[PDB]
Amino acid sequence: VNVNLSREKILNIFENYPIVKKAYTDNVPKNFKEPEFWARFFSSKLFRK
Amino acid sequence: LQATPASSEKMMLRLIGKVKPQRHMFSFNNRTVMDNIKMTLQQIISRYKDADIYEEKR
Amino acid sequence: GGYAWEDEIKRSWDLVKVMASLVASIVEARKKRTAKKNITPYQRGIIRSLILTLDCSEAMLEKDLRPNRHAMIIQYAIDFVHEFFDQNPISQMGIIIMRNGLAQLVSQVSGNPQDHIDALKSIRKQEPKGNPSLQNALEMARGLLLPVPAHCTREVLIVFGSLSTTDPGDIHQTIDSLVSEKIRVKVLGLSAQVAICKELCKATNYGDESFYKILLDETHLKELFNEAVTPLPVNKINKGFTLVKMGFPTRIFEDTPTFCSCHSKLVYGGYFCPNCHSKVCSLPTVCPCCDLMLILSTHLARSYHHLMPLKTFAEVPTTEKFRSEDCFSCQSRFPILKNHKNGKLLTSSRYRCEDCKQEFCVDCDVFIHEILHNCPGCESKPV
Amino acid sequence: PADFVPDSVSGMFRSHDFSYLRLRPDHASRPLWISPSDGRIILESFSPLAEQAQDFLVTIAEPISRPSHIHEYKITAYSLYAAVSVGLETDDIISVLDRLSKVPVAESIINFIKGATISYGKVKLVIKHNRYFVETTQADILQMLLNDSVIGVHSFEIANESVEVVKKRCQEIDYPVLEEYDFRNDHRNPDLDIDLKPSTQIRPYQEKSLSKMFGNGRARSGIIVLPCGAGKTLVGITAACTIKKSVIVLCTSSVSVMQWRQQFLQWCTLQPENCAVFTSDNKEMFQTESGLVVSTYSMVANTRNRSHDSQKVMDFLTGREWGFIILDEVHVVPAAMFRRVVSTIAAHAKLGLTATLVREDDKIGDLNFLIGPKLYEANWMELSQKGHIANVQCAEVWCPMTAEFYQEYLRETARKRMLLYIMNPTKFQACQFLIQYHERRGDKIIVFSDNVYALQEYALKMGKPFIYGSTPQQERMNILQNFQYNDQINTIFLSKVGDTSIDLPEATCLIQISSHYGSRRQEAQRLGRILRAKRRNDEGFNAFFYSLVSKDTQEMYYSTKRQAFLVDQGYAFKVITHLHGMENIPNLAYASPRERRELLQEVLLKNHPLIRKMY
Amino acid sequence: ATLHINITTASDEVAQRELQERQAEEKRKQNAVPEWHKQSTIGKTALGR
Ligand SMILES: [Zn+2]
Ligand SMILES: [Zn+2]
Ligand SMILES: [Zn+2]
Ligand SMILES: [Zn+2]
Repeated sequence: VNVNLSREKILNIFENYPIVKKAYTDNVPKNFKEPEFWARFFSSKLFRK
Repeated sequence: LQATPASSEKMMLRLIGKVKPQRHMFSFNNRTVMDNIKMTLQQIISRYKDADIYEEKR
Repeated sequence: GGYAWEDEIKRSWDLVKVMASLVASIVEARKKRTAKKNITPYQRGIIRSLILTLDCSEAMLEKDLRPNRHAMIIQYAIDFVHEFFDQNPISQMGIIIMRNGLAQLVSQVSGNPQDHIDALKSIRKQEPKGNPSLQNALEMARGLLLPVPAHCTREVLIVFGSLSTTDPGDIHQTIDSLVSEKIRVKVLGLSAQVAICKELCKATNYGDESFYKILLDETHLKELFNEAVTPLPVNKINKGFTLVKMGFPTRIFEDTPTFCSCHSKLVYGGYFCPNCHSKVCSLPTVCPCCDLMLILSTHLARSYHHLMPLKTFAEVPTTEKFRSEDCFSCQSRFPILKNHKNGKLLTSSRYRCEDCKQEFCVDCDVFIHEILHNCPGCESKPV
Repeated sequence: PADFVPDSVSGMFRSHDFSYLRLRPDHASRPLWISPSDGRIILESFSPLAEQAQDFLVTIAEPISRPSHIHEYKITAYSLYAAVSVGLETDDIISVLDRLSKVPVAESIINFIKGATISYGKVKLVIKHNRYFVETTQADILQMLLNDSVIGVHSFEIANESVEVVKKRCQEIDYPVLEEYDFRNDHRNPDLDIDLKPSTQIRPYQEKSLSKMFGNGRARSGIIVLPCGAGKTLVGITAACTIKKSVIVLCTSSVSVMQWRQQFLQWCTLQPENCAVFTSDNKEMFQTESGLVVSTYSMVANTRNRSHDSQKVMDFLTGREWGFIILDEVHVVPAAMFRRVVSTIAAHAKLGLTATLVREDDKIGDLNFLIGPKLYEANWMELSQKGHIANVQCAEVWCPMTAEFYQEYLRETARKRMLLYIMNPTKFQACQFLIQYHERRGDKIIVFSDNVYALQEYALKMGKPFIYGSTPQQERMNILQNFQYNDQINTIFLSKVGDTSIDLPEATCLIQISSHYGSRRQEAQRLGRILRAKRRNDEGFNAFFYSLVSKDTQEMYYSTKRQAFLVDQGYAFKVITHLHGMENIPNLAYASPRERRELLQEVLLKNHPLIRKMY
Repeated sequence: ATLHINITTASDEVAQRELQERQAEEKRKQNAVPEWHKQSTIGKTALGR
């Protein structure tokens, strides 16, 4: 299954959900790349919540 | 990742690397362990392949 | 416990059961004539700066309007641009669309209708999508209407198709800013009465709730588009009565092409500016070399009929002795007019004028209400 | 006439000049034209007040044709019988026809209305304890029948086998028999709790047909014709749920019996313990006081020495008074002993469900005597435009016969001519090109040919599966499953197996290579196998029907005869004498003259326990 | 079963819609009326080799 993530969708996720942007700042420049971070987030319980 | 089906007798997981390609053998005893390890490792190689594709496009 | 098939036959043929019909049409016509009796010489803003906001959302993909909503609005906007620049030449106009939550300005505020026609034709090809933003369109129009001079009235026409809008900020602050800038907004809605559009129209039009219009069918949309070409009557509190400086250019004749001052292209004809001797392609436009309006006498003449509109002609009484058996303007014989057997000359088609008392038929009456704007009898009177 | 002066332009009209009827002043609102010669009614659909007359005509008249603009109806006796039965009195019909017609209603038409409508409902056939009694409310009607006296308030018992003769004789006399089942007031037959499931929706045309059947509150025996895939089986289920009596259903194939059992157990609240099947494998009957039994025409009408179990089941069927019979594919009822299934079974109500109500002989006109009047006609264009059935593009490809093939066509007998005009190489090329083109479009294609040798030759030449009579059943199922699911198999070649009732996957293209003479029934049955496609919900979808015929042969005559029924339904067969892509297709079957000559010569080549061991 | 995400820059995605338009064009070819059905083939030459 494939889902399309536009850049504007990423910005809307950051604006509507500051918790995701907080997880974006301390992980993506540090440990893993941005698509890996989003694939981890979409399979996490945080996305379901 | 080459995986064995549940109908087969021996459970073993084959790993294929990239640049001669490196090949590794991972045999297991229990079928639930194979299921969990293959879904976790398939998810992480899917994430890494998506990251590599995004880096190659950029 | 029964069944639908066991019921008695519908017998719809047996359900069908089979003069003064002209009276039944003419009472509705008189109600139409009664609505035209409110004739007043209200002061209207001739010089207008109209901003046409056209929806280009997902609700524009609805097929309640033939063939889709978006194409019909674009075509009727083309017709509206043609009619508006035919009746209001001095007035300028810009076109904004709301697409994907953003206000896209597709033609700058200019007096040339051809650019707006080309812009609307270009927008007709694209597919509407997105969730419309009223606040973005209002802010873009506010930015567009900011350099408009005080004598030129600031009007916005919003053709809103959707029922809900998503804004990036508080739309009430935008409404208050538009009220503070004397910008009048008229909204034509497609589906139902949206409360924010009604509030915006009421605030911008000094409490007048009649500027929010919703269609009923195809022809009602045509009538609502044709209603907006008339200049809006201004309020008494508006004191922007300023003299406007313009010159009347002369159509230069030359067999040698010359560079125009507006487009820098080779045009044979033109209009030399009476102030700075610079030529332009078309009229009425600002002079590109000295920022002066350049109009003709006909451009002023097109908007005089709003300033002195004719009083509507009165239906003649049936018992009143008619002056002429035929018409006065076109000498058409008024018919026997017997709607029923003993009708005699009931609802006689003569329309008495209020000054010259001349008789006009219904064809002449609707022709003076549409194409002409002067009563022939009032001019034939030796005053 | 009305003293009308004959014009010189009325010379070639064979007494059909109806200009003596004075035109009404308010005629333009009235959409009808009544012809006094034969009761034919001309309706204009485009005028106002057309549907409010269209329902009146479909209640009181039989539609000859229903094209787009002008509809043509027939006032007949049987239509008037159903008209008065559903509650339309005689004066109401005359008053409405007078009100809704431009020309005045002629006195001959009015007298026909009075004559056909009166003397109806006098003689009635009732069944009491598996015994047929003909009953009349008036005494002297018994004494005026002295010719066909088969006697064995005022009623006398007739024999069970002689009921058809009585119905024919009373139809010849001005007293037609009334066949209505008052199931509401019938208490001798035990009721059933059969009822439709609430999840099952019924289409409005099916509701209209059942309102024609159950108009007066009493079940009326008759015939209902619907297109294939329009849900005639559901109409049968709903009729059984309406009557709520013991139901016997007759079919033509055992697979049809299985399908009818499946449809009964799915759409309505009938337990499997109330359902019984009388086939070769299954012969167990329901043990309850009432229920459903489904069987085949052949086993019920078997004159041969049947088995003991089948004899016991037949005795159970005959000794039980049935409240309802559903005859699927009623066009085969007028056969020799398929006629007798209405005599061997005492059924109060008889509903004949069909799709192809035509036969090449006149015995298709005997079903009003056997089952009852033709209750409902489905408008196939009206169902196609509403998406209930597919919008087929009927066509007829003209394949010219080659020089060496046509020479042999004329110096041959008709039986060999039949084989020879099928196998012309231009028909091979046309069929191959159509298969390639419609396979590139992604269409499931059925190629019908009644000739077995032609079917095999076409399939071997084109590399496609073929199904005919001698194919094993498991191979047929495997081929059909590959046709339904495998995308590499989009074309199946079917013989007359596909014409009769077998289950097929959904197909959108049909190519008719050959045919069984002028069988209109087979033509409409073949068209019915592409009329129920799944893609009907798709906008702009059209199914395709090709009848590949050899030019200047007798196949043209039979093809026109077969198409004569479908043009009555409204289908237009556009001729195709040219196919764009003939010269540019990669492979042409029999393109070289030597290959055509080889094909021609191949077609012509077709025509004491101890002494027992020594013996 | 397995999850895949697509990080898009929103410039290629429009072209992706054009690709969908290509599929829509294929949907026009699947439902296309054949050339012998839309017009009369009488004036053309007869079918053959
Ligand atoms: Zn210029
Ligand atoms: Zn100037
Ligand atoms: Zn006049
Ligand atoms: Zn006047």
